[PDB]
Amino acid sequence: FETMVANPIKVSRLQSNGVLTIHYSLANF
Amino acid sequence: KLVDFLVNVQSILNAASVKCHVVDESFPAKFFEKNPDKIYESYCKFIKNRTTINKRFENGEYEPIQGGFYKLYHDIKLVCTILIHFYPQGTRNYQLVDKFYKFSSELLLRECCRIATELDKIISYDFIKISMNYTVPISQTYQIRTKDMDLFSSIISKSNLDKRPHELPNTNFKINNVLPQTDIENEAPRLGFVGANT
Amino acid sequence: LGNGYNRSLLTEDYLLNPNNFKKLIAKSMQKEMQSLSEQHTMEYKPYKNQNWVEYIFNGNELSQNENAFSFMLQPMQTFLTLQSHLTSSLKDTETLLTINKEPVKSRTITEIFDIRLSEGLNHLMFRCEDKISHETEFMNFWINVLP
Amino acid sequence: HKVYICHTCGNESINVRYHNLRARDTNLCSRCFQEGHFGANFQSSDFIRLENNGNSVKKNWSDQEMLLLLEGIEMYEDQWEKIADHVGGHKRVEDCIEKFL
Amino acid sequence: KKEFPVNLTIKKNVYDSAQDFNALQDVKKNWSDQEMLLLLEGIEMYEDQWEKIADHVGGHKRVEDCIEKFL
Amino acid sequence: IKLQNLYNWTPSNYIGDDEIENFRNGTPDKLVSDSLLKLKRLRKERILNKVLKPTTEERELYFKVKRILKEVILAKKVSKVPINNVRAFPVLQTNYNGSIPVVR
Amino acid sequence: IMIDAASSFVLPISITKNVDVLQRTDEILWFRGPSVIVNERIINSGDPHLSLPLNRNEKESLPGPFVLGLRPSAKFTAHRLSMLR
Amino acid sequence: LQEQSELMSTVMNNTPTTVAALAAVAAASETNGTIPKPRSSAQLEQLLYRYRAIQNHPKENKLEIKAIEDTFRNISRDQDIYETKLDTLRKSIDKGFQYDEDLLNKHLVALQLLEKDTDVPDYFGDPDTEIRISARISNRINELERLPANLGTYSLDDCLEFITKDDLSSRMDTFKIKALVELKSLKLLT
Ligand SMILES: [Zn+2]
Repeated sequence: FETMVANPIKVSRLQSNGVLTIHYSLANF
Repeated sequence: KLVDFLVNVQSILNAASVKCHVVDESFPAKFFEKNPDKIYESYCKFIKNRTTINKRFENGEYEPIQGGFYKLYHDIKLVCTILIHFYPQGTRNYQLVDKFYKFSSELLLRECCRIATELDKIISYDFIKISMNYTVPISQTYQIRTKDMDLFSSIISKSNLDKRPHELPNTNFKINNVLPQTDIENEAPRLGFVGANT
Repeated sequence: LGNGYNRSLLTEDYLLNPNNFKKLIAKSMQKEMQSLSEQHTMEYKPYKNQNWVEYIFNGNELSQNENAFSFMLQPMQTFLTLQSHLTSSLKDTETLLTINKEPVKSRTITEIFDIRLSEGLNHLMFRCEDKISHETEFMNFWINVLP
Repeated sequence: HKVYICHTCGNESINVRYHNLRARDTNLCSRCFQEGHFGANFQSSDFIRLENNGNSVKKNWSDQEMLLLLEGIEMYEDQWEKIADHVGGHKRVEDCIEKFL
Repeated sequence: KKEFPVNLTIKKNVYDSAQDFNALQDVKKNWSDQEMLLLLEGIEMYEDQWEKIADHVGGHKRVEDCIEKFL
Repeated sequence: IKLQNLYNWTPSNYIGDDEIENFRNGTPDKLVSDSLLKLKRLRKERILNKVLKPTTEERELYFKVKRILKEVILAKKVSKVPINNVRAFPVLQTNYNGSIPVVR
Repeated sequence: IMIDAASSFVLPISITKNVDVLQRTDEILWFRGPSVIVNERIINSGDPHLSLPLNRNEKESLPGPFVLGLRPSAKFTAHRLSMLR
Repeated sequence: LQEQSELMSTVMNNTPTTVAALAAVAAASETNGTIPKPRSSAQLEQLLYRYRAIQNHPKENKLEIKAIEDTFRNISRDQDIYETKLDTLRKSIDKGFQYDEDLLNKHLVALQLLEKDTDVPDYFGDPDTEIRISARISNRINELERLPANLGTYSLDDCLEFITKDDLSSRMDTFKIKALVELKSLKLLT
């Protein structure tokens, strides 16, 4: 169990700040 | 003074129990009136041997004396020990009872009062000790010895009235006690430090 | 349950600050404090500005499935001393203390150690055992000394 | 709606963040701020409770929107696209300059 | 009319500078934050009777001292 | 050298009263109106002098005004004494560094 | 002094059988250091146990930590729960 | 030379007996230019209580104790002067005046504004006066930059929320945001 190097979870600071939640703006067919 | 003091407690515990419904739980007589340390072991005796908390005020079980608020303390502690042992430790109503118990005990502790060391051989030789002491319940975390990372965990939200044995998802876990830090605060820097001109 | 696995040895363990941290500064509002886990009262005595805190560990009712402890030290408080009140030195009770891996011998029943900590976490792996009875007890102090 | 990934882990703040005031680009959950997982450098006084939900009808300009406007002009000094999303993105470019002047 | 709002709860007193709040300062006339909380509490409840608020504070402050604090 | 005339001591009792007993036989509110205009004029002379600290002449005059209105609330017991409070007050909150150690 | 350290780690073994109480990723978050337990957030900056005036060896076992936390009375909370509805 | 603050410095360092300001004609009378009759309520009066209680043990090396005890007679006199004057005030109250509310409204508002040094409306180029504006702006920034960063609130509305031991009520930072909008808008003025 002491040879079980874990996975670091990176934050990637630009993803922490302002990521929102393209065909749905119909000007591109 | 003590008449409103039964009403103001009662009006809170009904309105502070909408999401959890501890006060409307099925609660029998359960006449122990013992030490509050014995309040589950006498109840565990009551399970082996063999009127709710809302209806205790309605039947007038609680007098304007210390004993009438001791039974108010005794019957409340009986219901939460029933509801902690009923639910598993991960459900929302387990912690809702745990949140309601900590609030209602804090509401009952106050307002009834209104109504051998070489360092100590030097400091007590040098200073005058005006003292103040109190008790605090600590929590636990896990301890993992990985490959030189020396990992820790979060706080387990197990209540202080759970009394369940120490199970382990992994036996290579170690378990540590987190001593709470409490003193006078170190002086925070001024508002020019927090929010300077960048 | 590990409360039936309580410590036969290790009566008291003191994590008091040394007098060297006092004598080099001082030459007081006492605040005792106990914890609701049946043991380890943590008393301290600051004044208006040093603290000289003291983590005593009366390990008579402490468990041994829960060996490790964790607290946080100030950047001024990097030095510590032990006062390992055992039950009795009936035999050669071996009390070692690796701060992380580094064993501290003593200062010279009651054994006084000299613990100097660095910033961040420390293992402070302490243990007692007897040669003949072959019974080990473990103490770990996850001391996060503040920067 | 934006998403506000919690710093020092990979969790998502649901509706409330603890915006750092000295890192100034990081947010926290309530749980990661309760147990002090923001690193030993920050002092828990440089953490203002900010929210992640969409605000009311516009030209109201709450103090969260006012301070996040004031942070961006100290941050960027221009680029009112980069100020308007820092307010929350529900405010136009034509309204923040109309609010600032 | 758009006006910049006046923040008197943050402003330190200039003429006295001893009746400020205890976070803004750096029988008994100490007036701790508990009796300061109970003052506004009885003011919210009893609404300037100065006697039901005087014992809701906790008796150590006089009726004149509640009026001295309310001003 | 007494004790309770030595512990009970404010800046509002060094002057005594010396004027309000003569004025309370008539109206009590005219000295309130005439002295706040002096407080406003001296403050105008304070801003127009690039000075910050209040003078001793207007601070001593300030405790005169608060003593007038207090006794009307004390004895006359004004029919409102209007309650306009923000229902909040600033308090200090605890601070703590993080427990995850620093990485350099 | 860096800011972008990880300080949150996940073991690859899925041990999510008795783990419903801890902090999950949504796997278990394993931080680099332990937690911080704080008793109370709001301090009572008056209250002469802490203020220490300079007038006049004594001990005082105060009831719990709730003296220094600014709690309101149940009379007003009943006066406010009547103000609720 | 700040005789009223050197006693505060000797009290805060907890060593007002090892030096005790060395009261002579060259030291106790140089920092005074008889003690200068301090101004505060008790912040400079409780200092003189401990200064006399510490200098009760030498009692002869410091000749300024007579100057301190003379003002102790003046404090007990002017309190006794006021306590007779407050009693002659409370009898000189006319039994009917009926204090008007809307003037007391104008008296409660204008007194509260004049306390914390802001402009009161009555309702009753030129670089000389440009420095006198910016000297009040920089006065405000240096007053906002001395507040502690851990400032919190307490409204009277939190009792309906039933905050536990660790609940993190959402009204804690309703004073901290307003103190940083003010401090940072006073720097983005140009
Ligand atoms: Zn998080």
